[PDB]
Amino acid sequence: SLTLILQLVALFAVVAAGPLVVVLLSVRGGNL
Amino acid sequence: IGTYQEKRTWFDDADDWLRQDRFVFVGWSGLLLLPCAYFAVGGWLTGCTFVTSWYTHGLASSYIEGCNFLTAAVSTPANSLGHSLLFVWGPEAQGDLTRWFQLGGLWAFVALHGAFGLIGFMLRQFEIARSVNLRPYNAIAFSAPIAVFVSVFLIYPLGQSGWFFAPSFGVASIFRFILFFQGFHNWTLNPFHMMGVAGVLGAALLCAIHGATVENTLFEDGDGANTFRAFNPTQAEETYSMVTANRFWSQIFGVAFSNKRWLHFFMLFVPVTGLWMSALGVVGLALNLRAYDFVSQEIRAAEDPEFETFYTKNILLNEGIRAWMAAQDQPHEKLTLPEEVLPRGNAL
Amino acid sequence: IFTVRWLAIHAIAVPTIFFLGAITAMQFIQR
Amino acid sequence: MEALVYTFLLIGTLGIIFFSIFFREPPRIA
Amino acid sequence: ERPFSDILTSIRYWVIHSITVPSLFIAGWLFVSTGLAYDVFGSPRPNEYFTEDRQDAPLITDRFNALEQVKKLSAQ
Amino acid sequence: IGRIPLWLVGTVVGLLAIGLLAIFFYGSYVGLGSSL
Amino acid sequence: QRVRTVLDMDDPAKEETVKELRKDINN
Amino acid sequence: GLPWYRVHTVVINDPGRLISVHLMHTALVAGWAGAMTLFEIAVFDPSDPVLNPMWRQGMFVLPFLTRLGVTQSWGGWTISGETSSNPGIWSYEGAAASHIVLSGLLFLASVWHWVYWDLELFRDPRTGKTALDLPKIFGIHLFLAGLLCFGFGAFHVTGVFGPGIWVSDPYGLTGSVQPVAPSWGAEGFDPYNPGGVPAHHIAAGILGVLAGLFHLCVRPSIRLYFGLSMGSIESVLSSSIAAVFWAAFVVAGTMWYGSAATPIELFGPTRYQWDQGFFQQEIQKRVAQSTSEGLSVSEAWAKIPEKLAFYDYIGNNPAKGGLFRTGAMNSGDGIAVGWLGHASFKDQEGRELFVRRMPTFFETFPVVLIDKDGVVRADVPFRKAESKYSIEQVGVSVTFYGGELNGLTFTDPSTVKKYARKAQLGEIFEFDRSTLQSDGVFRSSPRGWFTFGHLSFALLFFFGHIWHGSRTIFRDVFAGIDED
Amino acid sequence: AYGEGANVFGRVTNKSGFVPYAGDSFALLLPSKWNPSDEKEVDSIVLRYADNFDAVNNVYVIAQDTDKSSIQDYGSPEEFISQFGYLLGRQAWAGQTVSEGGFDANKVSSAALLGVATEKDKKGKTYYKFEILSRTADGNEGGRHQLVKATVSNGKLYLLKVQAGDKRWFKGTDKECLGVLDSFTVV
Amino acid sequence: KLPEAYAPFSPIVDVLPIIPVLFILLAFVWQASVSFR
Amino acid sequence: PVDIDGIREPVSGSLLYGNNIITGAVVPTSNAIGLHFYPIWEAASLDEWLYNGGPYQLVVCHFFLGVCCYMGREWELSYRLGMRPWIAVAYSAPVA
Ligand code: CLA
Ligand code: CLA
Ligand code: CLA
Ligand code: CLA
Ligand code: CLA
Ligand code: CLA
Ligand SMILES: C=Cc1c(C)c2cc3nc(c4c5[nH]c(cc6nc(cc1[nH]2)C(C)=C6CC)c(C)c5C(=O)[C@@H]4C(=O)OC)[C@@H](CCC(=O)OC/C=C(\C)CCC[C@H](C)CCC[C@H](C)CCCC(C)C)[C@@H]3C
Ligand SMILES: CC1=C(/C=C/C(C)=C/C=C/C(C)=C/C=C/C=C(C)/C=C/C=C(C)/C=C/C2=C(C)CCCC2(C)C)C(C)(C)CCC1
Ligand SMILES: CC1=C(/C=C/C(C)=C/C=CC(/C)=C/C=C/C=C(C)/C=C/C=C(C)/C=C/C2=C(C)CCCC2(C)C)C(C)(C)CCC1
Ligand SMILES: [Fe+2]
Repeated sequence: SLTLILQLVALFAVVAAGPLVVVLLSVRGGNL
Repeated sequence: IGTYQEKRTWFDDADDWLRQDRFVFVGWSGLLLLPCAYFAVGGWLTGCTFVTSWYTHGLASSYIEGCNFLTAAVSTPANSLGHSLLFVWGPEAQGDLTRWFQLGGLWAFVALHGAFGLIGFMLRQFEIARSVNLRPYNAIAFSAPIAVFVSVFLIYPLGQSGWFFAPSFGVASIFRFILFFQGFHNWTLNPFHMMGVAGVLGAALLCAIHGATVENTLFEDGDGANTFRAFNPTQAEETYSMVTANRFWSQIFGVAFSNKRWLHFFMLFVPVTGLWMSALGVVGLALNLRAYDFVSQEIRAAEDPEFETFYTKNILLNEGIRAWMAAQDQPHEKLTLPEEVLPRGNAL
Repeated sequence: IFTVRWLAIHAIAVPTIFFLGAITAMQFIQR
Repeated sequence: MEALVYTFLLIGTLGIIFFSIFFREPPRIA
Repeated sequence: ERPFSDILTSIRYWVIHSITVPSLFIAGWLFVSTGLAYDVFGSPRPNEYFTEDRQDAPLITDRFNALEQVKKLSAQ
Repeated sequence: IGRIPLWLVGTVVGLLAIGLLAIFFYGSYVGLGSSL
Repeated sequence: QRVRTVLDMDDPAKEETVKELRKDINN
Repeated sequence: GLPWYRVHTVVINDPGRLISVHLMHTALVAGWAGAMTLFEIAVFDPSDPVLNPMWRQGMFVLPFLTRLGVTQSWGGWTISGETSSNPGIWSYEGAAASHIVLSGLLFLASVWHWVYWDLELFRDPRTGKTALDLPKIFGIHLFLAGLLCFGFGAFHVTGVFGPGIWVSDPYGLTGSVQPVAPSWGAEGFDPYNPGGVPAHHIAAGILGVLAGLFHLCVRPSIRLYFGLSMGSIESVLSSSIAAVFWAAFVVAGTMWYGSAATPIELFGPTRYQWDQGFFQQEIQKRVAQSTSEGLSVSEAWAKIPEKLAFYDYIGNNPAKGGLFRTGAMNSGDGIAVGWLGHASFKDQEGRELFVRRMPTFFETFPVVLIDKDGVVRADVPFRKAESKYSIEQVGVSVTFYGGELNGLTFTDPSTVKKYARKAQLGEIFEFDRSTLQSDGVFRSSPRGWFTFGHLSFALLFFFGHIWHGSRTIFRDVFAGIDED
Repeated sequence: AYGEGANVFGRVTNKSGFVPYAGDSFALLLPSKWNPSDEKEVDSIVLRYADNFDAVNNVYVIAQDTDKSSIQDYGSPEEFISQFGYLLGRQAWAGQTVSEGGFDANKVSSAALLGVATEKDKKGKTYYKFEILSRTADGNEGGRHQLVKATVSNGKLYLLKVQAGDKRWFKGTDKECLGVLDSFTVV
Repeated sequence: KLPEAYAPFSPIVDVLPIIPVLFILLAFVWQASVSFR
Repeated sequence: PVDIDGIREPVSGSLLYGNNIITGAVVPTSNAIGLHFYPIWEAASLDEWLYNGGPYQLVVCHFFLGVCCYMGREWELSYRLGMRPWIAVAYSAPVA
């Protein structure tokens, strides 16, 4: 369903956000 | 083998390979432990995932039937099978693996392989202790869970009418087993069970109190607020003040240990003694030799309607447990008791 | 490979992943 | 009669507790 | 040998296991979804717990003919 | 050899474990054994 | 002599007799 | 010094005082056997072998005397109910006295071996250090055990020279000490076949003699010697403890499940004869026969043996007692006086109803009257406000066949209820309870008490075997590990 | 072991809440979760079911032979009830009690007729429907609701009785009990 | 229900309350990335 | 005996009233009292206080205060001896 698909998209986005920030700070310089 | 030329054999080669220091120690005991323990654990997981209890107990007890982790169980065979070993080649299964699963033979598989896995693990404790030249007090302590397993999963069903009254391997099935003992045996009133409960609770107390005492009587032994880095395993001094611990507990509790060796032997001694006492009590229950009643109190209650104790209340509760549990819990009894004969209270 | 560590790890893990796939499949069973 | 036995056993246990607390072997720093 | 963190951080390990692990997961999924789990382990499907003959739970009452008793009380 | 970070590996593994556990808890309310 | 009626005699008093837990596949 | 739990270690390296403490232990055990026999003779009542047999009176060693052929007493009675005019030396009291005399003689021998511990026999000829040749000692002992086992099986239990053993019918009605022919086929491994005992003892005695000769001849290998520590008596102790708890498990299982060596006339019925309808099926078969032969129901129930009816009572179940319900079953429910007769229940229209018998698990069981087809027709309600199966409304009467109540019909409520509650327990008996002041709760039988004691001893001896095997293997680190 | 796959993404056959059953010339909707019972409290019971949780919540039909032309000639609904009071269960208490409040002389059990209606068949034959609240001195489950639906078809009186607990009745058994009662089709 | 103009954002509304649970796990991720320094 | 359920149906509890060590108990307070804090001076007589379960509330309140102050005393002695203070934290679990 469209509701379940949008919920899954939002869930994947929020779950991947923080790890992406950490990965980007690891590969882009540091200070983490 | 002494100061004598014995010459090497295939036994010596096999011993050299088995006692080799590797990621998992096999040893001679591994040949018994690893397959038996592997098969017991895998059989229990297989039974909880796929194998039903529909033909043995009339129950759903598998994930594939919709049960969760707390509800799925490898259930005991039907009581009409008695104490049959239920080999897959046995007279019941006769080689058919699917019907062997349906008949409850997986319970016997798991129980027997678990018993031999316990034997193999104890032998592994002995073998590793002998290789490292340590005293075998770990195996001596592990004798008590083996005693519990033997008395509960073998001796009790062997004393009853069959494996059906053994515990089924699973969370809610163990809870069934526990409530069954309460209702049918008054197992709380049993002094051997009381000694077992005292041993288990005192051992938990000892573990907590000794860990706290060591962690709070530590020496400084290094700058830094993380004390866990102030210990080096290759050191020849105590890391906590036994004198200070003894002073603290003498002035708090009245008594305190002054002997570290005696303290650690006491930590060994309490749970092992408790589990052995509980095992003896379960052996008593295998023959229905229960501490069910106090006959003087029953006489006093029979000749005096105003005499009530919590013991009499518990007897009433046990009667309720048995009456409301039996029809669904023992299908082989074929008990269809009408509601009017069920013991109940007022408006509940 | 085929050392004792490899054998123990894979005897633990291969049926574990198989059973995990099995249980995940049976989460989506409608009677 | 039985109440006598129960009370005697309880007070004997408490007496053993009292003696084990206040007349224990003192731990020696040596 | 190798200290298992070197194993867990190696592209050779991950290119083997990105094939092996999902294949096993899909194998388990197919095992349940194709009914082979029911066929192998004898667990009844949700529609075949009861037959037209018996509308209650089965009861194995014979021991030395338990094989044919469970064959005739099972889902055919 | 260390080409992939161990923390990244552990984070992905934990994400898959949490997802599988969430699937298991979701399956408690749907399908078989959901009181429905 | 009438084995079925003695089996039915044992049935209600007791539901675990060998007379009824043996050869109960034809029933 | 020694901890209190290590005192007996002082005779580990003293063979003479090990012999002395063994002799003292044997004296104590023989004296217990004699004193227990004397106690059981003093308290035993042989008046009614049918309704007051020994297993109803708490007799524990009296069945073991009766099993091997001692059936008469110096009091003029026989255990089977006849009169003993020539009981001979080997009566119950004779065996008791012989055990007391044996205990005294073993006490004197123990004293002598304690004093004269320092015998040349205990010194080895070469090094002059105290040593026991444990392989050859085991060979001698195994040879003697084989001789004794073969003699017991070939002369005592065959009856060619000894008296035989107790043999009974499957339903424990007649019962007698008889000679037994050995069964050398597969039937010899039938555990309820009495012929298996002589065959086992003959074959195992021959094998024990041959194996003892082997151990007398052939010395152990060095590898097995070091791997089993055959130079240490504690290894022998661990293996012996292993053997004795194996045997304790075997005898406990044999006593609990029943066999040819645990007759019901000596030890009581088993729980499985109640749980499988053994005596109930036999009684119903004996009533069904001679009913097809035209006799009425008042007859063929008066032909039922009262002993057989007593075997069908759950109070004789060994699994209805308690851990602290102590003593004889007579002190529990009374001494049985007579069989009241079979109780047959019928409703107002005419169908026969049967009381659902109490299963072994249930301390209390609801009273239920079920018809021929398995439908519950009557009950004693817990809720008598809107009940619909009460005996009062169903109109249930009870008729008795073959006892002191015979042909007497009761249609009155609460007497139908009392006899239904008594029919819950099996056959109905009257019980004298003022003689021993019976409390009304069921006791266990000697079968159950034996099983309990020996299963508990078996687990404790499993722990002892673990402890001593560990002590033998880990002797060099018993006082601690090296500093290394 | 016939090979058939698991139903994945294939909807549910049930979730209608009821299972039909056609018996000896009658058809009715049983609750989907109820188990058949072999107990025969009346000696003319053709079908009996009971709830898997509570044995108080049961349902049963009786096909009792009748000599009358039809139920409307049997009397009024009150006259129908007065001659069928044995279904309630006889009071097996015979002691004088004035000490049970909400009750009367030497009585521990009472019944109240909550209502009555007359549902007709497709052409002319009515169904005597009933609704009784039975109460006891111990007040088991706050009383029991008995729903009775009866009629005569071909010289046989078919009577359905559904028994439910009152706490069951206000936790939700009322809807399924009324669904059972309003579907007793005997023709 | 949400207001009608905000109704299509109900799927992203239904995910938001778990983000505070995600923050402590993110702290553990960061600590693992600095190798629990 | 104490009317625990508040239904005028007392429960004996004590050795002199026919209990052994296993069955003997200090019976909880009457249900008619509920949570209403029944001390001796709130009773018309000691007999009424005993009938209604007053000893139970007395013992429970004093025991709660005593075990909380036992935990505090454990902290206090650890402080006076120069020890680390978390044995009281460990003892908080049986107190809870
Ligand atoms: C550590 C090894 C080990 C141990 C101790 C056990 C123990 C047991 N398993 Mg087994 N099991 C194992 C590994 C083991 N298993 C393996 C690796 C498999 C997987 C392939 C199985 C699969 C399995 C199944 C499927 C079953 C068992 C069962 C059993 C039980 C009875 C076994 C039996 O009766 O055979 C005893 C056999 C022997 C002692 C072998 C002795 C043979 C001698 C040495 C040679 C004589 C043979 C000779 C050729 C005959 C002709 C003689 C002629 C030449 C003169 C027992 C608890 C059953 C069970 O659990 O019941 C519920 C059961 O159904 N197991
Ligand atoms: C002509 C041949 C002949 C004959 C006819 C017999 C006949 C008999 N033998 Mg045998 N036997 C013979 C020669 C013969 N034997 C020879 C030559 C030997 C070698 C010396 C033996 C050695 C021997 C042994 C060692 C045993 C017998 C037993 C028996 C009986 C078997 C039936 C029975 O009651 O078993 C019932 C007994 C068992 C089934 C025991 C099986 C072993 C179990 C599994 C061990 C249980 C304990 C163990 C620690 C497991 C733990 C359980 C857990 C819950 C803790 C019967 C009297 C048995 C006996 O005396 O039983 C009363 C017995 O144990 N015999
Ligand atoms: C001349 C000596 C002698 C004789 C013939 C008797 C005779 C009797 N004694 Mg015994 N007794 C003796 C000396 C003797 N005793 C001594 C020395 C002691 C002290 C240890 C006792 C202690 C004693 C007790 C405690 C009891 C008796 C009892 C009995 C009676 C029944 C025996 C019975 O059931 O045993 C049955 C014996 C066994 C089943 C043991 C079998 C042997 C096992 C299986 C050996 C296993 C290990 C073996 C080495 C394996 C061999 C391997 C093989 C290949 C060869 C009987 C009147 C009983 C009774 O009722 O009297 C009160 C009883 O309770 N006796
Ligand atoms: C294998 C051992 C054993 C077996 C199975 C039997 C079995 C039998 N004996 Mg016997 N007897 C034995 C050895 C044995 N006895 C010995 C060694 C002696 C000498 C002391 C006696 C002396 C004896 C007498 C004098 C009598 C019996 C009687 C009985 C019967 C009743 C048993 C009973 O009430 O149990 C009671 C069992 C228990 C209460 C369970 C005990 C569990 C533990 C040990 C409790 C203690 C532990 C605890 C920490 C201690 C604190 C207790 C303290 C507060 C008091 C039964 C047939 C009676 C009978 O009917 O004779 C005709 C009887 O009067 N026997
Ligand atoms: C027949 C077998 C047997 C024999 C010959 C031995 C012999 C030995 N044991 Mg023992 N042991 C066995 C069985 C056996 N044990 C069993 C069954 C257990 C488990 C319960 C153990 C567990 C065990 C431990 C844990 C220890 C030994 C140790 C010892 C040594 C000194 C014991 C001592 O001085 O006790 C002195 C005992 C007392 C002063 C009083 C004991 C009183 C008991 C608790 C109750 C009374 C017993 C009763 C009267 C006898 C009737 C019961 C009977 C039927 C068994 C000695 C070599 C010790 C050792 O290795 O020393 C280095 C040691 O620490 N034993
Ligand atoms: C938890 C159980 C266990 C443990 C770990 C110990 C530990 C010990 N035993 Mg052993 N033992 C046990 C139970 C146990 N035993 C039992 C039940 C028996 C039978 C009475 C014995 C008999 C025995 C003797 C006679 C001796 C010891 C000795 C020893 C020591 C050396 C190790 C050894 O030989 O292992 C023993 C090996 C095993 C326990 C492994 C058994 C594995 C079997 C063969 C698998 C068979 C499976 C097969 C399919 C049957 C299943 C059929 C099914 C239907 C039931 C050590 C302290 C020896 C020693 O050196 O003492 C100083 C010694 O002489 N043991
Ligand atoms: C429920 C309680 C309980 C569990 C689960 C448990 C578990 C364990 N204890 C061990 C050890 C010990 N336990 C000890 C004392 C105690 N253990 C106790 C209570 C427990 N101990 C108690 C109370 C004591 C005090 C006396 C000691 C002294 C040791 C050890 O030395 C040892 C260790 O190293 O621990 C760190 C471990 C090694 C066992 C092994 O590999 O066997 C090998 C055999 C196997 C795996 C096969 C057994 C299969 C079983 C018997 C039957 C099948 C059961 C299913 C697989 C699961 C069913 C689950 C449902 C019932 C819910 C294992 C994790
Ligand atoms: C000198 C002499 C003589 C005399 C002798 C005699 C007289 C002997 C005896 C003896 C005896 C008379 C003995 C007896 C004994 C006993 C015993 C030895 C016992 C016991 C006990 C026990 C061990 C127990 C325990 C227990 C209890 C307590 C309870 C329960 C539990 C139990 C079981 C644990 C003569 C002249 C002949 C000769 C010369 C010399
Ligand atoms: C039966 C049998 C057998 C055996 C088998 C085996 C031995 C195998 C296996 C197997 C196995 C071995 C399986 C498995 C499974 C597993 C599983 C199923 C798992 C799990 C887990 C989970 C599901 C969870 C996780 C988690 C998460 C998610 C996160 C948090 C934490 C936790 C942990 C909770 C044979 C064939 C021989 C034959 C006979 C019988
Ligand atoms: Fe420590």
